[PDB]
Amino acid sequence: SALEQFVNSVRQLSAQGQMTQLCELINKSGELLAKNLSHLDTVLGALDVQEHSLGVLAVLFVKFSMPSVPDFETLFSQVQLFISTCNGEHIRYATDTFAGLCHQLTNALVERKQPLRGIGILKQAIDKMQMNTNQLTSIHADLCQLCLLAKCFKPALPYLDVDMMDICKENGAYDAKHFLCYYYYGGMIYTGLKNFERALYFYEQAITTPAMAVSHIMLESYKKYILVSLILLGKVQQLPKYTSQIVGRFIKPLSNAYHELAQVYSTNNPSELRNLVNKHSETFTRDNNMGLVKQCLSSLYKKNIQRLTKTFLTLSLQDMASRVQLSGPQEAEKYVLHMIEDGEIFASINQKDGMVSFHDNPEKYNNPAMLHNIDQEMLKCIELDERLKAMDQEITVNPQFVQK
Amino acid sequence: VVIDPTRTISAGKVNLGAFRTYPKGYKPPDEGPSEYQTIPLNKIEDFGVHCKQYYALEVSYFKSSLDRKLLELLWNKYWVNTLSSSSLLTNADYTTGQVFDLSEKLEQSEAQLGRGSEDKLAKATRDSCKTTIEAIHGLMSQVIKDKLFNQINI
Amino acid sequence: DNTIHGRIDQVNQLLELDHQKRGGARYTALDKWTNQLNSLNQAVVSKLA
Amino acid sequence: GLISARVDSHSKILYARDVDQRSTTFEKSLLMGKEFQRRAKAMMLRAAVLRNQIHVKSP
Amino acid sequence: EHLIAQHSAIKMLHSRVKLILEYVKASEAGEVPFNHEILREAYALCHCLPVLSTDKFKTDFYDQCNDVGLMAYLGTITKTCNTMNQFVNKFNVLYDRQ
Amino acid sequence: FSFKKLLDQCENQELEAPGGIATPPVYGQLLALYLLHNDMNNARYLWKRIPPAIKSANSELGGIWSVGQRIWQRDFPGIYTTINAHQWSETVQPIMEALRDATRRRAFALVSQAYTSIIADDFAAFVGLPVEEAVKGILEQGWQADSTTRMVLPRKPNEQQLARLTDYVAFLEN
Repeated sequence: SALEQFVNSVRQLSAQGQMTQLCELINKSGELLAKNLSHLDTVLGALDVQEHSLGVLAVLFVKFSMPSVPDFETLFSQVQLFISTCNGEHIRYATDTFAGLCHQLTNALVERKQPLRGIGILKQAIDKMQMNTNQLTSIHADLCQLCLLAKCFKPALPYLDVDMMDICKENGAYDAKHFLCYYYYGGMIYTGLKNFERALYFYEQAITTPAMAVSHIMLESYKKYILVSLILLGKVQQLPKYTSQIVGRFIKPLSNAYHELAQVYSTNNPSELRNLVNKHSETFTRDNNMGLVKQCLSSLYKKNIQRLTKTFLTLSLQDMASRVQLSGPQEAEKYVLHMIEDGEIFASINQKDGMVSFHDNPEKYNNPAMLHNIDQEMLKCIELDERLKAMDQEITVNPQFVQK
Repeated sequence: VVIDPTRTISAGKVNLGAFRTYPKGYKPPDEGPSEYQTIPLNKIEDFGVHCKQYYALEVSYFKSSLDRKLLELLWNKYWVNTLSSSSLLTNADYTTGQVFDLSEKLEQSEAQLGRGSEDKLAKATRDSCKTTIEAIHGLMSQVIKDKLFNQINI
Repeated sequence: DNTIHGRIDQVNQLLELDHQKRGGARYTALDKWTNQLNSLNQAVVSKLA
Repeated sequence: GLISARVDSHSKILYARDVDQRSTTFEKSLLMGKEFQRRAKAMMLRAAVLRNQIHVKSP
Repeated sequence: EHLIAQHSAIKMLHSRVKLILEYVKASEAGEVPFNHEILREAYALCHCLPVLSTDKFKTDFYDQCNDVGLMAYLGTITKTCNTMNQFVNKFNVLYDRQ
Repeated sequence: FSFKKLLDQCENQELEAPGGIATPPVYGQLLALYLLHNDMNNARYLWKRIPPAIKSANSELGGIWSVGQRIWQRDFPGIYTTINAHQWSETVQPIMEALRDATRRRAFALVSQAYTSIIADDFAAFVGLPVEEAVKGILEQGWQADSTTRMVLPRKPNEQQLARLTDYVAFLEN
């Protein structure tokens, strides 16, 4: 039996070194035509935990159609058990079949329309594949896609709050698709959680990927970057200097309605903004970014009210709800109350005279709290510089960086 | 002999240098240590041009027996001024001038980076480090004074 | 004509003369340093490509 | 333009506005520091992707 | 160096205050003739602490601390910019094909 | 304290799940805990991903989402008149009581910080209690009030220092 020979060879190679030959043997596939792989799977999990079986599991999953009989539940339980108990850096010797199996599992879950069983799977399938917590793997894209298809945005926050600094080569593969998918779905998650300060950063990171062809991901990432910039700031932030020249010749003309919206969001006219919004309603709902343009429309009024603080000290409510076109002293009062509650503005309301007083005098910088804030900023900068020097010395002692 | 009464106060150590020049037409054979000295932009050309025509002697100080006895007797009453110094207030115009000079040097370094003596960014960084270290020393002295005197609530 | 250094308070019918001087040179120097640091950081980042 | 003042439309009085330098410089310096840190992180990621040779191909 | 100077002066202060505390404790327990002027002066000295615990002083002290903190922040940013420039130069030399 | 741990436990139980679907009691507890902590986005997304079968089977989720919608609209009278419309048995009652107390405290803080002259009826509507006892109880808190105009006047309310400096100096000098 050839399968028995393969299992025996795996047993001898395990707990004996010769990892290059072990990987070569596990890459020697195509002879797994027999469909009785279950018993050969359940013989070596106890010995030397699970540095193996990845091969058999990927072969069980690659079928692309009707994979593992009505025992798909048993296959899923086998996969989750292997991912949980495999442990060790041993599997890192073959860290491309791991990503492939995770991709197959994610695609199967998406097709089955239960994208919540896997959120816990490609969360333990990350800490045992990445070298350190600052390394981007191709499973980050899968986890973001799963926790975005299922509306569970909290599990991905620990894996989005980190600043990626090394990218796993994954023994070949790892095209730009995974990079764009991660840095776009993270931005989508942050936008859903109303963190525009970092949604903008993620969208910019997706946009500035070195490219020479138009990708569907970068189009509807430039489009969302424009809107998130219009919401967070008052203007479309200028893209970095090292952005690829492709975006300035095709992406910009392809995304035109958003550029008209940005241009109209420069002369403060809520009526004109609403007119353009409901004129291009078909486009804005076909691109699926509807409910963000409404956020831009709602933010225009708040921007105008904030601008009212740069000239005025005390303004009547009825008079104020005539420059921002809010059509009502009660509506203006509720807008001011919401803005004060959210902390966007510094003002007080007087109902006896119906007048809003703008203070705009938050604080003086003479507090231990401000001292602590500056201390934290300095600590972050010090850590940044230390990492810069640490990664500089590696280039310094590089033999290739001795001839030149 | 050249003295720096402002840098003396700022750094807490005397800035005194004794120099002697070379005869006309004499070319000294290398042997240039050339320790770094911060010098403003408006006075850097003269220092660069006239730098190999003089050398710095090694300076040491001495005192007599009565002077030593009197100084060791005087310290017993002079230790107060060390604990009541407050060096962060007496030197503020100097720090402002240093920051102005450093900003100008940073502008020149950025211009060199944009364009196409060597690595002015390193010199600007050293100047900024010196100024900031002096400021932090001045602050930590006051922190020590506060810990000593203001916290011993009866 | 810049012969009297002060400003008139019309509501209370008085005039207040500026006699207090603060150390604005330090803050002007800090502003210049911040602007130069911003420009230098932008250039250094844009160098890599 | 050149007028630095704030209107008071209750009593209809224009008050001159004097800006304190200390708070303004503190605010601008902190903003510049935040921008610098964000740019440094972004370019660190850019260096990582450039070293790893990630780019979009025609197919 | 800075801390060493401050240390010498604080050491002198400690010596003196400890000798005074000893005299006072020795006088209280009973080892030396009871002196009233010295004890009254010791009480007056003990009543002089803390020195300047007022709100205006606290505000001025925190002003100074925050000013030095901002200067240190700017210096740290400058040093990090220099290190960044060196790293960018080395990366450009290594990973570029000319 | 007693609610943060419960929220974490419910989140973990939902995440593990017997196949993605959690029991309706856990769903209700999680939704009400999200409402309590003012995590409006999390509650909004939690309601969106609840299966329609669970929505139809249990009717208390409808009332819980009614409370959530009243909180989302920032309509305090709606919150107070919708909280006191249904009940359960010890599963959501303590946390709904805590939510009511939190809403009261938040309304008090908001009125104190964003008002200098508020009509007594509006203040009573904001706080939740009817007018008489609220106007009676503001004075004992120090808030000025006056009759015949009912215009309440809210009133607006280490040895390691050397270590950090030494660290900064050691970094700068290197």
